[PDB]
Amino acid sequence: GSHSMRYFFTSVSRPGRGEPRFIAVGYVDDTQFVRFDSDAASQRMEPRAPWIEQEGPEYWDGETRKVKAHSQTHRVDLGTLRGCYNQSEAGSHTVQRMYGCDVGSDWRFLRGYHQYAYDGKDYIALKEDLRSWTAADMCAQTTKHKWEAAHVAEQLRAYLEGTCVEWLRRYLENGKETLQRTDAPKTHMTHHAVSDHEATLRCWALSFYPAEITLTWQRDGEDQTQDTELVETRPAGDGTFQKWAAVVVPSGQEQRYTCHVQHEGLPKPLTLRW
Amino acid sequence: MIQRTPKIQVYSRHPAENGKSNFLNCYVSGFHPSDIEVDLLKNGERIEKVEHSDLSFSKDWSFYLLYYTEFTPTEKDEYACRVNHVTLSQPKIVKWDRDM
Amino acid sequence: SLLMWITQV
Repeated sequence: GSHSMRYFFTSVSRPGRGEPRFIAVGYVDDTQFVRFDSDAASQRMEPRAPWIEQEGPEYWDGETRKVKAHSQTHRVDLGTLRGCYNQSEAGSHTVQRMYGCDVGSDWRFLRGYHQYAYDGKDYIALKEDLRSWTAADMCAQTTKHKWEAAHVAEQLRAYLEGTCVEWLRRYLENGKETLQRTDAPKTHMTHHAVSDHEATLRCWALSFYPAEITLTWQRDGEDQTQDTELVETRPAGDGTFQKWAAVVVPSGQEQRYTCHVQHEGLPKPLTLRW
Repeated sequence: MIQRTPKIQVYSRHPAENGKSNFLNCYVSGFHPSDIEVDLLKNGERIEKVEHSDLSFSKDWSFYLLYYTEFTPTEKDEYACRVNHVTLSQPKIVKWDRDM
Repeated sequence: SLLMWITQV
């Protein structure tokens, strides 16, 4: 299926004592591969996935210098955004930044990203056209013009449409045994009594990868998309994912309902009943 | 500022079977800011060998991470997860259901 | 892989 590479940056200010805690993580699809942490002992770009360890020291030295560059850019962004919004210095604040690119099944560019947030609220984001920005409040309009005067979006289109796609293709090829696998979900279903005149049926899906899965209930034979509960896909702790879906069924009619699982690791979508 | 209360899920790595070794997971996600305190409980008392994954967040700017320990599920003992956050005036506890 | 030229706010 489609693939993506995302880089996440977070610098939280420790008011008074303590320099800003800076964390930088790189992702391919759902798994992290690189990580930097100010509180870590290495002070370098540490590996987090097996396949990137093919890269030599020239890679790790160049990436480490670039992370420490982003560490200072965001250390100034904290002071710049604290003064624009006119805020106290005894209070902590959080700047977040994400840029990356998506590709389809044919590994061709789909869309790129370059977004920013202050304390978890959308600050400025690169639009779909990779040209204009999305600024809501005036402190983001100040940054919008500042990035328009410096031609930021024009300088990033080279990275988003090319450099990002090239490295993602190398990552998908060096780690094809990890990033291109499809573990089929091991499925089962349970029936627990909720009360009289009703009872629930929980459709499970375990030990699958990637996290993209579709679990819909069907009551002979239409979807019950409204009155159904669907937990967020969660990590199992061993690289796979878990998810379930449940419906409340009046007693004696559990056999009329049926669950349907759709996943990349399944040649045809499965179907289970009581 | 504008904050989100963390979402808590308590579950096991493998389907729970009494007597057989397993891993107990507590997955906190969708919160802000990132400072959070997560504990795993065995009949109330805190487990001391609590590992946790690295701090992460999705493109919606909300953080997530996973805590996990080794445990052997049984019929009598009750496990839970105590999470304390800035958005919680008092600690929030989510007990572990075997089929959830 | 990492973006070299990052711009301040």
